[PDB]
Amino acid sequence: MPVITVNTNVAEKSIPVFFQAALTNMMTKALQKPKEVMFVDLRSGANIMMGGDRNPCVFATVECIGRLNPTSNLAMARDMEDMFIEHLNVRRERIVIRFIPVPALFCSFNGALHDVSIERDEDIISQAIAEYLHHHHH
Amino acid sequence: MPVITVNTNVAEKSIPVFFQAALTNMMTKALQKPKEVMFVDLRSGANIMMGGDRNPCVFATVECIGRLNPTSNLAMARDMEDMFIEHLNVRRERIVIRFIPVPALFCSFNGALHDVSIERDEDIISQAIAEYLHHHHH
Amino acid sequence: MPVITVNTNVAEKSIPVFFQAALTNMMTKALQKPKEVMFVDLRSGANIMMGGDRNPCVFATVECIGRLNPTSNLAMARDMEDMFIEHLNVRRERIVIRFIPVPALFCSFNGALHDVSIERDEDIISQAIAEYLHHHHH
Ligand SMILES: [Cl-]
Repeated sequence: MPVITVNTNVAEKSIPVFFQAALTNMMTKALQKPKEVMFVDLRSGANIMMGGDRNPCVFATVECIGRLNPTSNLAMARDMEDMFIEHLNVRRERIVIRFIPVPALFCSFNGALHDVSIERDEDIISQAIAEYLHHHHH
Repeated sequence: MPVITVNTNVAEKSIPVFFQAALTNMMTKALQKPKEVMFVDLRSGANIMMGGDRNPCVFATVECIGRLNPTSNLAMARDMEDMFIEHLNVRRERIVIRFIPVPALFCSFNGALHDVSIERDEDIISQAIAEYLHHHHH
Repeated sequence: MPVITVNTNVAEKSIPVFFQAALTNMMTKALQKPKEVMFVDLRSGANIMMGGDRNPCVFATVECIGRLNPTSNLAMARDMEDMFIEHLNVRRERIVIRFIPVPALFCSFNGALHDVSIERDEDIISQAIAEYLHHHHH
């Protein structure tokens, strides 16, 4: 699924040419999905304002089929936040990320819908079961 | 309701001047709603990347009050996809469309909310019943 | 939470320099949240078309943690609408606002998630109870 969208007022000319590629590789591992279907939409130098002022501020969204829940959400947000403060030089008291759960049958990749089984993170549970066996009875 | 949003890295200068009007008329019929309330937001030459590369790639969204479900979703996605490959010259293994169901009482067109009855596709069922009668007992 | 996003084809050069600050202060009071965490993303001179024509048209979204419901939604929409007609010189039969309810544990502000209690508007009920007592038994 994944679609990481970053709206910031930070001007593109102040953005490391390798930011979208770093974020791409970070969220590919984070959401445990193929790198081939990971979008990163940078909206740099956006006419965005937060709190009525115009400092380094960011509003990011993560669209994902499954993977998203309170425990993982917070983890990802922290990582995205840390990656914004250091590379976009924003703040952390000026960053809001919204995680958007996407129904599998409401999302069309390559002339087909998604598997509802992945929306229920069933591929991870089955990995959980696999790794269990290995180092719980070889 | 309808709001078709297309984020592509394809430069506006390579976009048929009649693309937004074609897509507009396609999705007006598809979602069975007035053409007057159909938005098409083209975000051409967007700083969007998919898979860490920068080929012809697309992330479209369809915001609709009702109409949206697994069977119609897939149909629309296919049509939108076909309309992107030929007019935006993207790919099909580089297109992801997200269908977003919109609550009728969470969407304000012209100083009023929407009818919850349309969110439940009750105008189509009633059309279904009408056409039934016609060619099932004149 | 709040994130007010305005996509209009109205050119930035025709937008009062104080529009985003007016809308910011309006929706800060409306959604009863700190002004510090209110985003306004203006997408002026957007390649957006509605009805297949290119008049003054607007598609706004309100992302909020709680606050949003049929009675308040309509109120806000009316106010936003009135603020678009007069300052963006759009129409009112050319404005659609979508209110998006945001799960508190699916939204990360400043290295933490949001309080689920605010998503249930429990801070307002408690204010309701407080003010009740005052002018119902001093
Ligand atoms: Cl959404």
